[PDB]
Amino acid sequence: ARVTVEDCLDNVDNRFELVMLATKRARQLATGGKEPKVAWENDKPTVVALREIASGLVDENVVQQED
Amino acid sequence: SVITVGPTLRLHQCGLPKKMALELFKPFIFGKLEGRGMATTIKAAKKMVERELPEVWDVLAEVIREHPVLLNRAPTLHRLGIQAFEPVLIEGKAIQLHPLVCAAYNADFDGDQMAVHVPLTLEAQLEARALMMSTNNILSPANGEPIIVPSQDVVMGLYYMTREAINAKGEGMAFADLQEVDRAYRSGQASLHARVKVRINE
Amino acid sequence: NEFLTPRHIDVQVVSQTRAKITLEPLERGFGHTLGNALRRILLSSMPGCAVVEAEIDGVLHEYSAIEGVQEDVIEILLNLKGLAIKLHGRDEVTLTLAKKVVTAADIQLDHDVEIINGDHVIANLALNMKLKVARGRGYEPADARRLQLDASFSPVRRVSYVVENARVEQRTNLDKLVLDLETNGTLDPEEAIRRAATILQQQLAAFVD
Amino acid sequence: FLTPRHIDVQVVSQTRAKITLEPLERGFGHTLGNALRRILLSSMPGCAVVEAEIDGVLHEYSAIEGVQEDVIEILLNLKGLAIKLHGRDEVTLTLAKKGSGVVTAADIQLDHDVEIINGDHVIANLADNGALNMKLKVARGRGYEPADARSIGRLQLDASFSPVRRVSYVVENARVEQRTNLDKLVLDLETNGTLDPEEAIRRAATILQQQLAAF
Amino acid sequence: VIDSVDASRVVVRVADDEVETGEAGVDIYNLTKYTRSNQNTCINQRPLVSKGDVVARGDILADGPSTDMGELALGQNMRVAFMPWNGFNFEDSICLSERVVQEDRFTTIHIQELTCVARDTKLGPEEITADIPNVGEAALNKLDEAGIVYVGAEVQAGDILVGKVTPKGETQLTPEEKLLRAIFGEKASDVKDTSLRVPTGTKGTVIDVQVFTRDGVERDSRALSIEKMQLDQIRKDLNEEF
Amino acid sequence: YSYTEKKRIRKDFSKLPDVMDVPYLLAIQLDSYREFLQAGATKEQ
Amino acid sequence: VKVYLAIKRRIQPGDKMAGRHGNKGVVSVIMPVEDMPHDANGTPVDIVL
Amino acid sequence: NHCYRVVGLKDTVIFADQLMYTGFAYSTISGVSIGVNDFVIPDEKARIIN
Amino acid sequence: MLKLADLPESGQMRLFDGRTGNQFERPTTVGYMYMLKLNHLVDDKMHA
Amino acid sequence: PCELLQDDDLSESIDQWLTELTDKQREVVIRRFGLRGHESSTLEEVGQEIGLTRERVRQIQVEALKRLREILEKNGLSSDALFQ
Ligand SMILES: [Mg+2]
Repeated sequence: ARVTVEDCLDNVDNRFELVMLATKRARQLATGGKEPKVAWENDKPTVVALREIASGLVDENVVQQED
Repeated sequence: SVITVGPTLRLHQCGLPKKMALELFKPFIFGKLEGRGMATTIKAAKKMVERELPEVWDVLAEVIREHPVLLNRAPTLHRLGIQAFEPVLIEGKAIQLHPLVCAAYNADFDGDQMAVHVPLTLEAQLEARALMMSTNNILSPANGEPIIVPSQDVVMGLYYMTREAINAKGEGMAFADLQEVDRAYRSGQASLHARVKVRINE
Repeated sequence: NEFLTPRHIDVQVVSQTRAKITLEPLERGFGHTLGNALRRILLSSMPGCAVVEAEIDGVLHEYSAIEGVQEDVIEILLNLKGLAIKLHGRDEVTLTLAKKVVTAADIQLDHDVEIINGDHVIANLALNMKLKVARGRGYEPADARRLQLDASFSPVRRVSYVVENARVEQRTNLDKLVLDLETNGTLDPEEAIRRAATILQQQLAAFVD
Repeated sequence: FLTPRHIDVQVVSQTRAKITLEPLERGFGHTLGNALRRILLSSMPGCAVVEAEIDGVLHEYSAIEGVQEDVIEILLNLKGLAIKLHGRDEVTLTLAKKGSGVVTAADIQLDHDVEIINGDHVIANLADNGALNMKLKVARGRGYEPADARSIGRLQLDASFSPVRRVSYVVENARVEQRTNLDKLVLDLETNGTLDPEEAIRRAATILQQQLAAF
Repeated sequence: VIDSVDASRVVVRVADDEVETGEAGVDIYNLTKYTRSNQNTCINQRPLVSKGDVVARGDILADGPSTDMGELALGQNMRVAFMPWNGFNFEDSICLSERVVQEDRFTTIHIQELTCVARDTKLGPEEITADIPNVGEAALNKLDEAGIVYVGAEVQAGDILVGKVTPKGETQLTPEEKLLRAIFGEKASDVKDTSLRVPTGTKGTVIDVQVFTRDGVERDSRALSIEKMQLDQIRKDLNEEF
Repeated sequence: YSYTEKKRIRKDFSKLPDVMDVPYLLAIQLDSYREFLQAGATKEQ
Repeated sequence: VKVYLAIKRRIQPGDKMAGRHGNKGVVSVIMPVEDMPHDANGTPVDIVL
Repeated sequence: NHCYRVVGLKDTVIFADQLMYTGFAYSTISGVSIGVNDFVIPDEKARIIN
Repeated sequence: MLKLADLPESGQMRLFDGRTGNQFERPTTVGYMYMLKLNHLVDDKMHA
Repeated sequence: PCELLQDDDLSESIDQWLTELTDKQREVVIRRFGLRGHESSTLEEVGQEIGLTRERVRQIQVEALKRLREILEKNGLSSDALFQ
């Protein structure tokens, strides 16, 4: 249900580059550049951007190609 | 403000008075009234938040749903002094705190005053949800022992539960499962500490 | 006077025998009161049917070991406490078992008796026993009146409730009541708690209107 | 499953009273006793002094020339008044007393819809030169209502419309020649005297019926 | 023997034994009312003796703050228990009931002092005047014609206490301000409004107003209202002892 | 036994007899400043 | 000119209360009269330590 | 410390929160109070001092 | 003194809960304690 | 920062209100007071520009003054709340 930023940090195992991919991803949702693949959970843009990292729908090369 | 213990709060959230959330998040309220279409001029939205109408309390709970705030005591000696929390609107003039995180803050409910901070940019909101969150800094920076260990009051309640009496009411009985053993305790036919024989599923 | 009483309820289902309901708008002096009254009724006064006595052949005591069965004699009595059988024709009936894997569906049943759990297992072979099922009101121990076992007539397994805060712009100080119920598969938790409100209203119905 | 159709009400004093319910089950004898205690304490209809206006003083912190006690002490004595209203809910009372004496609860001009229970309550002690003239306004409320949620010369009082003080209940086995499990519920009630004890159980049973019907 | 007792003063009659030849029964005990203390706390005295009761030397006629019949009463007492109740009393926290706030046991009274001074600017010297420009009709109803709020009003945040005009010059009206003064219809006023107001979050009731006038200046309509009420109380107190 | 004690009596558990009563609690301030004023007018001040 | 204001501050959650033996405390929640533990006679307690 | 290194972190926060609820619920039902009769004095104290 | 007032000399008594209605297992200590109020109001401490 | 943002939104609404109204009623006040940014002109200086009749150009000034007042009340902003 809610965002799980604890287990998502264990997949990449960096906890420092995860917020870098989440910053450029959450900025595209607020400006309206791209539509999120996962359905909206009636939350802010900073929450949906963290759930897409653990699901594997977005990545460093995926977010770079969308811009 | 003055701290206050709250037992009905989750670990990843805290308390916040309505009078403080309206002043700390003042620029955020003006952004939702203009985007919705209620007040086109920023001057008309300022007169609405001061009168505290019923419509302002609707957008105040909407802007504050997943925006974490910072809490820290006046003296800070380690990194656990600054821990981000999720504010929940309460009624009063005190800032509620979780009872389990008081061991890290090194503060007691005897008149201690803690600070508060509000991040603004999008980069700061993602920072308070990855490293400074209350659910991430469980282990102590000195040793591997957790700092969220049950405190004095909750341990006392758990020590009385895990006891063994020589003679008690409902001794020698056999229970099927944990759900069937709890049903007999609430009915009054079984004591809290009595030698029984139950079957578990681990 | 007029109180804040919601006219619509929401039921959240998780499993076939587990549900979760909630009541958001409630007064401050009524959130924990309704939760305490429903918990004492669903666990002390509830019509149901369960086994009470058993007569196994060749077993002189409950601790005396037997042959031909892999499980112990005490393990058989612990498995019979989880049986769900509904009675509609007679108050007390006797069910005889004869098999020498023991499945609850292998028991010879009559037309008046009704069994819902057919996949339940009693014991495992490497059986001559008489089962006695009757009606009751709540949890009856074997001491207060393998001959005597703990009879659990209440179909509800576990009831838990916690009072959380609500969000209402009018009063700004209310609470909600969430209830957790478990059943034995004979009846759904939606109708299980609906009968609890009928029996609770059956006491003070003639006292005041 | 036997339900009591008639409720026995015993009166031991003008305030204290005992209520007994004999035909009750064993499982519901303890549940109905604890459920009726919380309802009879939180929400109960009552009446108390809400607003008072004295022409001698401009604010509540001032004093009156010719009285023995302060104005704040007079406002505290008016809170313990037990007023019973039969008809309308809003009624204005008048008070007038000149000369030496003790102003009691019976000095207020009585009406057809008001009836003060106790008349031994002391409001203030006057002197030879003392003379006060004020108007008392009461209202019908449900629970605690402070002055914040509710010209010059007006005084706002913290009114408390709770007419109950102490409620208790015990469990005793009452045989009915059917089974030894049936027990009675003996519930004692202590109020201020502004309401009858025979109608307090009917009021609490009506509130519990509306909440359970909507369940 | 106590001849007459009141909530404001206590008059006692001196016996013929412990008295001089002339002016025996001359003793006036004036009880002080609520005054602003150094820590912003109320201070009052209440009588505890009735008419017709003989007193001696060293007796207590009236008690002050935190005093009950000569005994020091700092706080109050109530029924107390010792048990952890749902973790509300975690380390030092105290859990309270509703009867402690319903009976008004810990309700205290705070007295705040607000003062205003009329300076002498180098631009233009002006005294205290009630008529001020750029004001609404809501402030005129509460403010008096002299410039002092009535005693007993519910003064809250945003309400003005006194009226003080401040002369100004070289306004340099911007074109954005010229359009505003035309849509209103009112004339331009160069005098600013720098009157004293209540700070945000402060609400109270006026209980007393004191004025001070320098030597040689003319007394306004406010200096004569309080001065007349003070001499009338002294005259009635002197005629009563007479 | 004065008049102010006739309204409220306080029971004391003191078992030792009293030999010297408690003096004035502000005697160190009244007598210290009285020597500074010296209001007594005699031949030898 | 000097004007005086009288503020009647009532007890609210967050206030600091203490005894006479050096036991400081902060009130957390003003609970109703039904949740407080009572005796068999029906006299509930006011302060729980 | 053993739950943190076996299951993970998502289940540790739920386990650490549920302990506070079950610890306070079973402590309010207990009448743990410090009385004067709790400070017992052994009868061997007067023998060692004398 | 407790014997004169027909009170238990142990100073402890079992109290009944108001929410659940069940009696406590261990007896609790009740009484009357003189409490005070300090000048640490939250109106002068809360700021934003 | 809140006072500087208020002056920005208020100034941007003035240029928007003068453009949403009639084109004839807007250019007679932009040259008199200089709200659009042009040089300010008096009654005699602006007479040789649009209309020599000083009485006719004054009647339309009151009509544009009432239209700007009515468009401000229905916009959610109060005149009494602006001065406060
Ligand atoms: Mg501290």
